[PDB]
Amino acid sequence: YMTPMQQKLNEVYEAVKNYTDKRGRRLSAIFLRLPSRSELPDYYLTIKKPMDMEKIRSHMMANKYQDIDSMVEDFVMMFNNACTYNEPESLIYKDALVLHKVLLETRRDL
Ligand SMILES: Nc1nnc(-c2ccccc2O)cc1N1CC[NH2+]CC1
Repeated sequence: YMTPMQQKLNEVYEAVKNYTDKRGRRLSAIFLRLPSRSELPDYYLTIKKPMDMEKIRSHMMANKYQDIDSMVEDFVMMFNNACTYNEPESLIYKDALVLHKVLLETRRDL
Protein backbone atom coordinates (compact mmCIF):
# COMPACT_ATOMS: atom_id res chain seq x y z
CA TYR A 1 0.00 0.00 0.00
CA MET A 2 1.17 3.56 -0.58
CA THR A 3 1.37 6.33 2.00
CA PRO A 4 -0.99 9.33 1.97
CA MET A 5 1.99 11.40 0.86
CA GLN A 6 2.61 8.96 -2.01
CA GLN A 7 -1.05 9.32 -2.97
CA LYS A 8 -0.73 13.11 -2.99
CA LEU A 9 2.48 12.90 -5.04
CA ASN A 10 0.68 10.59 -7.45
CA GLU A 11 -2.19 13.05 -7.82
CA VAL A 12 0.29 15.78 -8.83
CA TYR A 13 2.16 13.41 -11.15
CA GLU A 14 -1.04 12.22 -12.84
CA ALA A 15 -2.30 15.78 -13.26
CA VAL A 16 0.80 16.65 -15.27
CA LYS A 17 0.86 13.31 -17.10
CA ASN A 18 -2.82 13.38 -18.04
CA TYR A 19 -3.35 17.07 -18.85
CA THR A 20 -4.82 17.43 -22.34
CA ASP A 21 -5.17 20.50 -24.54
CA LYS A 22 -8.35 21.40 -26.45
CA ARG A 23 -7.47 18.78 -29.10
CA GLY A 24 -7.07 15.94 -26.58
CA ARG A 25 -3.27 15.74 -26.82
CA ARG A 26 -1.34 14.91 -23.65
CA LEU A 27 1.49 17.46 -23.61
CA SER A 28 3.45 15.14 -21.28
CA ALA A 29 4.23 12.61 -24.04
CA ILE A 30 7.65 13.93 -25.16
CA PHE A 31 8.78 14.37 -21.52
CA LEU A 32 8.21 10.76 -20.43
CA ARG A 33 11.72 9.62 -21.38
CA LEU A 34 14.79 11.61 -22.43
CA PRO A 35 16.64 10.79 -25.64
CA SER A 36 19.75 8.74 -24.96
CA ARG A 37 23.20 10.29 -24.76
CA SER A 38 24.01 8.30 -27.89
CA GLU A 39 20.89 9.63 -29.65
CA LEU A 40 21.30 13.33 -28.79
CA PRO A 41 24.73 13.97 -27.26
CA ASP A 42 24.48 17.75 -27.52
CA TYR A 43 21.46 17.84 -25.21
CA TYR A 44 23.75 16.60 -22.41
CA LEU A 45 26.41 19.22 -23.16
CA THR A 46 23.80 21.98 -22.68
CA ILE A 47 21.78 20.42 -19.83
CA LYS A 48 23.80 19.75 -16.69
CA LYS A 49 21.14 17.88 -14.67
CA PRO A 50 18.99 15.71 -16.96
CA MET A 51 15.47 14.88 -15.84
CA ASP A 52 12.39 13.17 -17.28
CA MET A 53 9.08 11.80 -16.03
CA GLU A 54 10.36 8.21 -15.93
CA LYS A 55 12.90 9.33 -13.32
CA ILE A 56 10.28 11.22 -11.31
CA ARG A 57 7.74 8.39 -11.33
CA SER A 58 10.20 5.75 -10.14
CA HIS A 59 11.39 8.04 -7.35
CA MET A 60 7.78 8.57 -6.27
CA MET A 61 6.95 4.86 -6.44
CA ALA A 62 10.15 4.18 -4.46
CA ASN A 63 8.62 6.34 -1.66
CA LYS A 64 11.65 8.64 -1.74
CA TYR A 65 9.98 12.08 -2.04
CA GLN A 66 9.46 13.45 1.47
CA ASP A 67 7.03 16.16 0.28
CA ILE A 68 5.31 17.71 -2.74
CA ASP A 69 7.80 20.54 -3.24
CA SER A 70 10.61 18.03 -3.83
CA MET A 71 8.68 16.52 -6.74
CA VAL A 72 7.68 19.94 -8.09
CA GLU A 73 11.34 20.98 -8.07
CA ASP A 74 12.23 18.00 -10.27
CA PHE A 75 9.39 18.82 -12.70
CA VAL A 76 10.55 22.46 -12.80
CA MET A 77 14.11 21.36 -13.56
CA MET A 78 12.83 19.18 -16.40
CA PHE A 79 10.72 21.96 -17.93
CA ASN A 80 13.56 24.48 -17.45
CA ASN A 81 15.85 22.00 -19.23
CA ALA A 82 13.43 21.62 -22.15
CA CYS A 83 13.19 25.41 -22.49
CA THR A 84 16.99 25.83 -22.30
CA TYR A 85 17.66 23.28 -25.06
CA ASN A 86 14.79 24.22 -27.41
CA GLU A 87 14.06 27.59 -29.00
CA PRO A 88 11.06 29.61 -27.71
CA GLU A 89 9.32 29.21 -31.08
CA SER A 90 9.35 25.42 -30.84
CA LEU A 91 6.46 23.21 -29.83
CA ILE A 92 8.34 21.38 -27.06
CA TYR A 93 9.25 24.73 -25.48
CA LYS A 94 5.60 25.85 -25.53
CA ASP A 95 4.37 22.50 -24.19
CA ALA A 96 6.87 22.79 -21.32
CA LEU A 97 5.58 26.28 -20.45
CA VAL A 98 1.97 25.08 -20.28
CA LEU A 99 2.79 22.00 -18.22
CA HIS A 100 4.89 24.06 -15.81
CA LYS A 101 1.83 26.27 -15.25
CA VAL A 102 -0.34 23.15 -14.89
CA LEU A 103 2.08 21.86 -12.25
CA LEU A 104 1.86 25.04 -10.16
CA GLU A 105 -1.95 25.25 -10.39
CA THR A 106 -2.18 21.60 -9.33
CA ARG A 107 0.01 22.26 -6.29
CA ARG A 108 -2.11 25.30 -5.37
CA ASP A 109 -5.35 23.32 -5.65
CA LEU A 110 -3.96 20.50 -3.48
N1 LIG B 1 14.06 18.41 -28.44
C1 LIG B 1 13.90 17.76 -27.29
N2 LIG B 1 14.05 18.50 -26.19
N3 LIG B 1 13.83 17.98 -24.96
C2 LIG B 1 13.44 16.70 -24.83
C3 LIG B 1 13.17 16.26 -23.43
C4 LIG B 1 12.63 15.00 -23.18
C5 LIG B 1 12.33 14.59 -21.89
C6 LIG B 1 12.57 15.42 -20.82
C7 LIG B 1 13.11 16.68 -21.03
C8 LIG B 1 13.41 17.10 -22.33
O1 LIG B 1 13.98 18.33 -22.48
C9 LIG B 1 13.28 15.86 -25.93
C10 LIG B 1 13.52 16.39 -27.20
N4 LIG B 1 13.44 15.63 -28.39
C11 LIG B 1 12.76 14.33 -28.33
C12 LIG B 1 12.41 13.88 -29.74
N5 LIG B 1 13.61 13.83 -30.59
C13 LIG B 1 14.31 15.12 -30.61
C14 LIG B 1 14.66 15.55 -29.20
